[PDB]
Amino acid sequence: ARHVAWLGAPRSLADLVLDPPQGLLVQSYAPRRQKHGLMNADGWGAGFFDDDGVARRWRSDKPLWGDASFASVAPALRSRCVVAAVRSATIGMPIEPSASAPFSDGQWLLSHNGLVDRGVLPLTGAAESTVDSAILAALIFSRGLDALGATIAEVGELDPNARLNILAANGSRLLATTWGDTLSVLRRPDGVVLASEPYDDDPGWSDIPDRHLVDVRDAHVVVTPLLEH
Amino acid sequence: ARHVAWLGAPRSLADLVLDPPQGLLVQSYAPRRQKHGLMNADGWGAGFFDDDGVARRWRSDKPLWGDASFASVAPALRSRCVVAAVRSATIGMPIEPSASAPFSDGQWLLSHNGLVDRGVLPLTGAAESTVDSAILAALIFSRGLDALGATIAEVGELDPNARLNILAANGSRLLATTWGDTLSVLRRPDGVVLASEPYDDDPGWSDIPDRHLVDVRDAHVVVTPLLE
Amino acid sequence: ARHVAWLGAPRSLADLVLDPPQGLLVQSYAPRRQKHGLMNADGWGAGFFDDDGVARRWRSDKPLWGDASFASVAPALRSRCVVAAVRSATIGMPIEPSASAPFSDGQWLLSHNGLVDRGVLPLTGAAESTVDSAILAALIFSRGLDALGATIAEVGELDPNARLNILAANGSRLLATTWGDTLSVLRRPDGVVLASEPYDDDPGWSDIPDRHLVDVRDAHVVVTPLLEH
Amino acid sequence: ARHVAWLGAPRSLADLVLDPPQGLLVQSYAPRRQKHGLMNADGWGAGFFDDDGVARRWRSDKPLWGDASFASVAPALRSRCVVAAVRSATIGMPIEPSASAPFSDGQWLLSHNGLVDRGVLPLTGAAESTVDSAILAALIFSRGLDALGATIAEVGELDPNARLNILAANGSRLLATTWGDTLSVLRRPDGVVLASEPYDDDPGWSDIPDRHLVDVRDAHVVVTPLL
Ligand SMILES: C[N+](C)(C)[C@@H](Cc1c[nH]c([S@@](=O)C[C@H](NC(=O)CC[C@H]([NH3+])C(=O)O)C(=O)O)n1)C(=O)O
Ligand SMILES: C[N+](C)(C)[C@@H](Cc1c[nH]c([S@@](=O)C[C@H](NC(=O)CC[C@H]([NH3+])C(=O)O)C(=O)O)n1)C(=O)O
Ligand SMILES: C[N+](C)(C)[C@@H](Cc1c[nH]c([S@@](=O)C[C@H](NC(=O)CC[C@H]([NH3+])C(=O)O)C(=O)O)n1)C(=O)O
Ligand SMILES: C[N+](C)(C)[C@@H](Cc1c[nH]c([S@@](=O)C[C@H](NC(=O)CC[C@H]([NH3+])C(=O)O)C(=O)O)n1)C(=O)O
Repeated sequence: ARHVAWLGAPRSLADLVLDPPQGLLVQSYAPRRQKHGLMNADGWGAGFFDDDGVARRWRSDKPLWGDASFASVAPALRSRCVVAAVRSATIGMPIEPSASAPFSDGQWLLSHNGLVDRGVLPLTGAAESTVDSAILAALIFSRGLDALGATIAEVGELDPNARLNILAANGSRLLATTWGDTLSVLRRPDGVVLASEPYDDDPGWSDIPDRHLVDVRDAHVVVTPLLEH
Repeated sequence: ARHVAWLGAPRSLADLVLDPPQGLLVQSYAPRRQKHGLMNADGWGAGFFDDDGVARRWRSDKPLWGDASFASVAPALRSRCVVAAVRSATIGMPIEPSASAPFSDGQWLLSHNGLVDRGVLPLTGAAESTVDSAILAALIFSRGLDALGATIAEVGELDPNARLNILAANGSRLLATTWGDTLSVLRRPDGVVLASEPYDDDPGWSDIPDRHLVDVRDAHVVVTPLLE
Repeated sequence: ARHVAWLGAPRSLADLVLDPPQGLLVQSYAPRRQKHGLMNADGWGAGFFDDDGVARRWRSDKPLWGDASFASVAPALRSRCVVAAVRSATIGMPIEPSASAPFSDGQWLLSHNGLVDRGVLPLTGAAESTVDSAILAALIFSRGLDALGATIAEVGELDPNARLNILAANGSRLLATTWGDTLSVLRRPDGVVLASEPYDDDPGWSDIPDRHLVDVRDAHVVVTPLLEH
Repeated sequence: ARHVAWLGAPRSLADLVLDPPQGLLVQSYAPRRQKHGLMNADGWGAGFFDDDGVARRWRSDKPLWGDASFASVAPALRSRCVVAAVRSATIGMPIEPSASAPFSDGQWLLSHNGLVDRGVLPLTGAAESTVDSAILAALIFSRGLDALGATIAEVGELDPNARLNILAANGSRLLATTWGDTLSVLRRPDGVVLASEPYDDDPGWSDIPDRHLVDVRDAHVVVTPLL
């Protein structure tokens, strides 16, 4: 999987996801910094907050590059806060829009890049899908996003093989973790991007070190360490 | 099929298509004035013009009522000019979003409710799909929407069993034909609705007689007969 | 929802599902004895057991009537034991093949016609989907099909508003419950059909009364009541 | 696109398409001999002839690798004659099962790997989709498969940039053309495979030269240049 998020002045979904020369559209078939999986063709999702702060989501189980509707409509959807993703799944896992990030609890949008043993996670009746990312999202939402660092550090200890890159947003804040996969940040005059990988060659891109939490709010960017055992 | 169009002040796709008590969402499974087909569950589409006049379209091969993405996003999509439809197809016909109205030539959005023998229509290399409505749309676009009434009269004489209800828009105009199926008009304070059937029980709804052309601009509604 | 099952000498999926004049194909848009939902256009599924006893499944999130692939291929798929369904879901529920019956635990195929409050069911890590029927299937599989009648009575007391029509098969047995919806049986010389409603007007169809269990094995059809509350 | 065909003793769709270590399933995300397109994730199809000679088809607009239904059912579908394909399309082209090979006229199954300018082909009302492969399939069916070589030779001159790899079958015959893309043949004891590329490293695989017709029946493989 690859994901991208925006917090700042209104930006179109197309401008963030489709239009950049190495953005999510390109990453669906030719990602640059992806160690696990060749591509991200098992679905996609784009979530945003409208003027009234309502979380809205377009999700699909198809390759992003072939979605003519999104290509047509995305330029007309603008938001101060966006989380989008393209999905990669091991052969045999369920293909369904409910399994594509971003997940939502109504307040937060959330994407997971990685893998986790569902056996170490609590059972839940609140997940959007059966896929590991949805079970993990349910746990994260249950604990609260203010506790994201704790949740990820804990799950990372329960499953030493897990990769736990989270990217989340609530309309006025971004949260992310690096735990076994990539993330970069771009600070623009008008807002902040977090992305699995840079969507162009802007010299402003900087890479987030592994095992960190990123917290973006009030024009501040915090990159702070997570607990390791 | 059932379709609906809006021309007026900015209106959300949800407000036009999903929210009314008997609007297109409800018509996908329980239409009230549909003589042909039980439902409209073979796909859907919603086209609109953005602030720069660009025609944009969301189309699907699935039942409208089940599309969680559209239900979530439609309230955030607002436009002065919308054409939307829900598709019904006889069993065996191809199911694919390219076959769902509205069709487009970049300037005009167009929906067809009815049936026409592709055998009487010209062959084309410009259709979006193989289905009869797409072949008919290609013809209509080729003749130009200013000739819509004449084109429909022509096709109607070529295929006396054809039903040829067209609903089209270019961002500042609506055009529609009645030819064998239903159409109604609602004049609101802020714009005009044209629809296969009323989306509620507003007393302002009036029915368009069969074999007529409807022309809407700047909330002016002109209804004229088609050629005999 | 409507479902149908077969146990006997081999019959093709088309023969059971598509070809009868009032079979599952027709029921996807024009059911005859369906009190809840106008139609069954939210997906479909056909499960069968092959010659080696392996459970195989074709599932979809599309209306059965439009599925050109199934219409083409179904006549070539023959089995001694079949469970098939067409899905109907209330607006807003997840549309995905994993949510379409039949569900499977590898030994049993299972379809549910009705609805149940997921809040009264146990949490599980074994569900195929988040839909209520999948959570219910997980419970049924966990309790064992030999306890089906008792499990359904129990759930029926936990949720007095639930409808709990189950149809299940393991290659050599059918099991079914009536709990708020319809079921009929047809005894042919070559096997037994159980179905939500008759797929034709054969006078041989018999209706199963509500709140009963049906057990088909060794060419015997045994119908028994369920527990009192 | 990549395609594969079988003519011989009954073989399951899974055995031909899913199970080989470098078969169509793998080619959907990691083809080995494909110059055009990185993958074949824009749909798939598997056509076969049943015991009574009826042509049947399963087609999809999704990536082959993710189709749980096909993975489950394919081992139970056996046939003496199969044509299957995975589709690749440039970004923006219609995604729809009607556009996925194999196409059919009821007698013949047909797959096209390549590209052709629809502008040089006759208009048609008989195509299954609007995509160039479907327009070409319509022309080929119209002319008749007994004329496949002549039709492909003609279209290849009408459009000197066209790539026109056809793989077709009627239950008792395979026909194929090489015209700008790859094709290999494997002769097994129980039948013949034709494929865009070898599905394993069997030493029996041999490559068909470009601009040739391949005609398979009665376990004879006749390879001739196109006239
Ligand atoms: C289907 N295929 C195209 C072959 C995929 C197969 C694949 C293998 N590994 C991957 S990874 O990108 C996904 C992997 N995690 C998972 O598969 C678990 C499911 C994932 N959380 C999900 O959202 O489905 C990871 O991020 O480590 N994809 C590809 O190569 O992209
Ligand atoms: C698939 N099914 C649910 C059984 C349908 C079958 C059906 C029969 N007739 C209809 S009508 O709404 C469509 C009919 N026209 C066509 O089928 C030609 C194709 C149509 N123009 C289209 O856009 O696909 C018409 O408008 O007179 N649907 C239904 O009952 O709605
Ligand atoms: C979407 N729509 C076409 C409007 C449907 C809406 C509807 C209302 N009630 C029904 S019923 O067939 C389903 C209802 N149960 C549910 O919706 C729970 C989910 C169901 N178990 C499932 O498999 O999704 C029941 O069986 O009592 N469908 C229809 O009328 O068929
Ligand atoms: C969508 N994407 C994943 C980026 C594709 C883009 C792509 C570029 N070129 C190709 S090729 O495999 C298809 C190309 N022909 C066409 O695109 C015409 C349409 C094709 N006949 C079809 O059946 O759709 C060819 O065979 O030379 N795919 C990929 O890289 O596989």
